[PDB]
Amino acid sequence: GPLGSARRLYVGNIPFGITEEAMMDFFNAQMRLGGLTQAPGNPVLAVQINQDKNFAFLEFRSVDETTQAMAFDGIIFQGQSLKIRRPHDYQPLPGAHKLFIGGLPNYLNDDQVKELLTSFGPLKAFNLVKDSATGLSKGYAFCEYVDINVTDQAIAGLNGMQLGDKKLLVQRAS
Amino acid sequence: GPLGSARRLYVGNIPFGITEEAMMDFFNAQMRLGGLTQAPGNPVLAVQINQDKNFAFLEFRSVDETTQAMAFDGIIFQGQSLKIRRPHDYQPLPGAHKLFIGGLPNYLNDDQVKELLTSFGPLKAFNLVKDSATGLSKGYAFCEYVDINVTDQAIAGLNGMQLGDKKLLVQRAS
Repeated sequence: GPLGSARRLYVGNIPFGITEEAMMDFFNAQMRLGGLTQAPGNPVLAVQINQDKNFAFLEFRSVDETTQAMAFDGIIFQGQSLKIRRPHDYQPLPGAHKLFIGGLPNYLNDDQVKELLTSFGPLKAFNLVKDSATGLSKGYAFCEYVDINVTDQAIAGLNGMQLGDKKLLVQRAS
Repeated sequence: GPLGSARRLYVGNIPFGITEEAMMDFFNAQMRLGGLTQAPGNPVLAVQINQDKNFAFLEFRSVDETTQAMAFDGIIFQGQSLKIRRPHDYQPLPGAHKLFIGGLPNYLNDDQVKELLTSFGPLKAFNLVKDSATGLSKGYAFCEYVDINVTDQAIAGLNGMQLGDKKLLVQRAS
């Protein structure tokens, strides 16, 4: 989800011919050799490879273990020195591009509000706040966009928008 | 209640991804460092998290320690300011926070006097003391606020203040 990119690493300079399973076994082995796991089992859940551009992505079962694996930068695999880095969309500070949406008309439902937000692009997370004892909107919501670079384009567009009877507040929830 | 919800607090603005364990350790640690604990061992018994709406409820082992832990309202936890409140279900006992208002001009009626008090927030009780046979005010009133945290704000905003050629008195009724 949001934390998805806190559970992945980029791996460059991979050796010719190597398969996804062989990479998986190698990294699991190294994590156990160095005592870097936080529970029994295998930290790496999956591996995707681009053979043509000689790179792969690793996906881990946890955030703490993903961080630990960073210490393997420069490690040797079938003769070659691997390059380990964070994804370009890694969020050092999590939830920093989460938005608060305030001053919505109380009659508007989940999908209607979503439809206002998604004109700037797709969402990874969305919730509208309601009274559970009635089902009625309290008039605010929260969201995060798939592509965090769209965030500021959406604030510029929506903050202050006249929605019939009311004026929207749209800002980073912080 | 009247006696319900004595050992639970609402915690708003929790960081996403955080565990029930990590939140438990944090609050148990703070109670000790802050000197709020009243006995050996752990004041916090359990935590329940809604990951999607970023809030939790803590259950404490004792009534007084739940009360003490309200002083943490605003504390920073992994970059986020925590919002600590009583549950909506919690209500203090009848008249716990009754207020006396003296020095009102006696030509003023109930609604006129009530208007000054409801500027601070809504009332669950009010009575302007009147001479029964005639009907005209004695110049003092009693009231009680729905939100009991308003009580202290009313006092600070009205006590010792000028109203005509009279200075108001606003204090707890007992």
